[PDB]
Amino acid sequence: AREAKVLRMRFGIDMNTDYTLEEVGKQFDVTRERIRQIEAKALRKLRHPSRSEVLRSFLD
Amino acid sequence: GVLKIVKVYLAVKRRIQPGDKMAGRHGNKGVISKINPIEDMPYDENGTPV
Amino acid sequence: EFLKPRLVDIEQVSSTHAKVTLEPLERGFGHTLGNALRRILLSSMPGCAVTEVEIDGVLHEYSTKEGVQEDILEILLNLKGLAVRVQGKDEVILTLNKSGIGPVTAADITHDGDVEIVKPQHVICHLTDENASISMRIKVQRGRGYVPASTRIHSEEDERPIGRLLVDACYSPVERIAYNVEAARVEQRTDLDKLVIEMETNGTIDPEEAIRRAATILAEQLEAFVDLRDVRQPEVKEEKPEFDPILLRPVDDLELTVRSANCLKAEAIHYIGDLVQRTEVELLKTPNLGKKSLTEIKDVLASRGLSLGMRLENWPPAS
Amino acid sequence: TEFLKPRLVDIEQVSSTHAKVTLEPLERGFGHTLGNALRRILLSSMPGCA
Amino acid sequence: GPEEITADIPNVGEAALSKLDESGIVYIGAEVTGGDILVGKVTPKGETQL
Repeated sequence: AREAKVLRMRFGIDMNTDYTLEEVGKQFDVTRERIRQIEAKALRKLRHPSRSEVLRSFLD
Repeated sequence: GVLKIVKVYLAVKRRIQPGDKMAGRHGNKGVISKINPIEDMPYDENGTPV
Repeated sequence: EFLKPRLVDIEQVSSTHAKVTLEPLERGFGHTLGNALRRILLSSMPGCAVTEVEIDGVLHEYSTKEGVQEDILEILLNLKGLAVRVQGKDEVILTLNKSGIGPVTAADITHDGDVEIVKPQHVICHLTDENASISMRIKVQRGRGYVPASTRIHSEEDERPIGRLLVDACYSPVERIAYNVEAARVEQRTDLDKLVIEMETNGTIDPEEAIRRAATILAEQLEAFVDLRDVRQPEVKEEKPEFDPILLRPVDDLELTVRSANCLKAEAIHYIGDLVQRTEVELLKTPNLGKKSLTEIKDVLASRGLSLGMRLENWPPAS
Repeated sequence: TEFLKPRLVDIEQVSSTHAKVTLEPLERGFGHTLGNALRRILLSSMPGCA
Repeated sequence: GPEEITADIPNVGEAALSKLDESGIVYIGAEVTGGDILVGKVTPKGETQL
């Protein structure tokens, strides 16, 4: 749920604007380099399969 | 508006298939409908298909 | 409670055509086997037939050779009709050369242990300028019936040799078959019939050889006509792939350098399912792989979405 | 060289006396050849006492 | 902007860029089918807004 809020946040996903990573840090109280790590692991997670299978196909 | 143009020239070889239109010189049109194996063809006692 | 036939005089009359006879034939079985054999003999008979051809300085059929009077397209059409026989082999690549103002027959080729040029008068083309000169890789496979140039690209998988000019394949040796059952009176027995099956060949099948493979197939077919088990297939295939299907593709797909291409050839890594799970730890240790050599693998793996070095407690399942 | 013998064959019989057999897939032209040949033998030369 | 005939094309495999020269044109003699690129070309559309 935090990796979702973190991802929906970095991108414009079902939200108006997208947020500067600092803007994001203050919003969770645990900040900085930190959120950028939470982010990367989440991407990292969505990157191989179980997960990877479906999204890949949108790329042509 | 046009800078340069590349024209590629293709040579297709079309055989023949159900649907092509054919005709003799006497106004007999007709469209080949099935293509038959030499096996199912009418032959004469000399064995030579048509 | 029955009789059975067999073959008396197989009378050749030319290299091209002969009239084989079948004598112990009961009532009307003359027409029974006679039609049904015409039907297997006109189709299902083996043949080797020229398939692909590379020629010297020629890119495709729609061109002309300098100093020859046929147009390439025609010249392939002369080869469709190039009769030949080969034995132990299943695709031989003959070779042709010759120069000088001279009609190039099917003779002027080069022999092989297996190659028989059943018609070396057969015209392939004509040269027309003293030092006009031609060479070619004629390729001859062997198969059954009609395999036209067109259907031959689905395997594709790089037939890039652009100078390779596939011709349609009329793989056959029957030209026309024509049986007649004239009644033959074996001295005693009411009336049994003869079966003079007359045929017409390209020269490359020996009549008796034929007629046997013919009955051969007739047998193999009926073989399941005897019993009738209502047989079926299991079917119901799987709707569950575990991993992402990319891991079943070959490493060519990574569109990478040659040096790195063979590296994964050699270290045993075809499927990317194995390249994925082999770390950088595994790779300096691998034959001919450096800082330039492996920097290469982390860029294509990056752009397709995957990574080097990972796991899957399950690789690869399961047919 | 190597040939094709069928798979799937539901002899769907009505009554004991009557029967309808379906049987695929045959090579091209092999339906008629086998069909007619087995018809001839089924019709003309089949041992019986009438 | 100007459109380029460059052999450089967005979202494409070497499988396509095989039948093509450096310059982006298919080589003469090359047997092609439906879909294959005869002349690689690109048109400028910058600042996408995805």
